[PDB]
Amino acid sequence: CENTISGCSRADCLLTHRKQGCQKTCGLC
Repeated sequence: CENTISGCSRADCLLTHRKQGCQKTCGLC
């Protein structure tokens, strides 16, 4: 699994409307 978008940031893990795109940077998967 990986993020489906680029420009991911660890601050994007604080967003639940961007963690879907950046799940790898969120640590969801």
